[PDB]
Amino acid sequence: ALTNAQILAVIDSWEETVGQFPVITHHVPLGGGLQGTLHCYEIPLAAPYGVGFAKNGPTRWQYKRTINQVVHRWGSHTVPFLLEPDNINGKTCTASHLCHNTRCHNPLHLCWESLDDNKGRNWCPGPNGGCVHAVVCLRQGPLYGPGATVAGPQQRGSHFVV
Amino acid sequence: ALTNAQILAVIDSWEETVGQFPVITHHVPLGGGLQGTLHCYEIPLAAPYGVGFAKNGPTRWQYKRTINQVVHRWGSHTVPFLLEPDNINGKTCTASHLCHNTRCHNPLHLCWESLDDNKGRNWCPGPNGGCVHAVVCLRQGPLYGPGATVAGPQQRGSHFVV
DNA sequence: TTGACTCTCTTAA
DNA sequence: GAGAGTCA
DNA sequence: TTGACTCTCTTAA
DNA sequence: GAGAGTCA
Ligand SMILES: [Mg+2]
Ligand SMILES: [Mg+2]
Ligand SMILES: [Zn+2]
Ligand SMILES: [Zn+2]
Ligand SMILES: [Zn+2]
Ligand SMILES: [Zn+2]
Repeated sequence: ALTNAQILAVIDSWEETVGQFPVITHHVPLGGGLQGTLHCYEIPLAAPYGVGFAKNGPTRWQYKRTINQVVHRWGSHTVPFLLEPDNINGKTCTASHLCHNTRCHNPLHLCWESLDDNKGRNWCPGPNGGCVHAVVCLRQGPLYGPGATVAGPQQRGSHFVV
Repeated sequence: ALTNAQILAVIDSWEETVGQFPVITHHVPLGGGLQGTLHCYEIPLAAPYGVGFAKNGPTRWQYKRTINQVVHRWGSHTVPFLLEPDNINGKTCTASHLCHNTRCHNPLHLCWESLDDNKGRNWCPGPNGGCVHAVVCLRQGPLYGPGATVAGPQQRGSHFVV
């Protein structure tokens, strides 16, 4: 099994490679009518992606390193968290983008949490709009807002009460 | 079926049958430290469920009627909305529980909206905690809260900025 | 050891 | 959150 | 015609 | 949001 030093070396090589990805400046809503700026380190759209990286799905990548003749592979956003617990409250931990930009691999834009917590950030009002996440959001979620509901609650007769 | 008259008849028979489901009172968080009361009309746990109803999954049911000698079948919660557009902005419309209680078939607890809008209600602060849904929530979402994030954003080196 | 592809799986609406 | 088939 | 089961599918994290 | 195989 890989030692602590070996895991730290994997994290360090990953950071060195991701740090050379193109850095894209994005202006984003923070909530409360505030606007802020995020700097995403974006994996390229097509090969080559960077040393150790390969695409396993339309917006899925993996990081691969060979250590003492054994091939090791991780989801490309999971590498910053290899020294952390991998479950909590009986739920698997997932890499969660605070910038909501799947191509971004900036570890300052990632956290490590259940899939439900991860999904819920899509609707958060944001750090200046009422975010209650203990690990605070960096921006208002892209799906926050009044929504586009087509039809609301209704009945034709009188069989129901709310 | 095809005619507006036939659709209204389907909706009316569905309402009559669901109106005889047991009414279960649920006390719920509204947000803002307030509590309210919902009256859910709950489909039985096992057969028989009611005229026209059958279970296709652990918490999935279908309503079926024979019109013009043809069988017509629909998701059990979609029947109130048979006269509404079945898509919005190119996204499929779904039956969405405002009470977050899948066995409930009270149409006063249902709306018709995209799957994204539907999902997002799980994290809403609620009608007394800041809900901005244009079709307002009936309760705070069951997943609202600080979350249980295991690890936040971090880097080992100095290659990244937020 | 490495790159660039291939495939299928999990969750909860 | 969905659609559709097999039996009786 | 109605009931009670069976199976797989969609979406976007 | 994930893991794993093939081939050169
Ligand atoms: Mg996410
Ligand atoms: Mg729902
Ligand atoms: Zn980013
Ligand atoms: Zn938040
Ligand atoms: Zn209900
Ligand atoms: Zn709401």
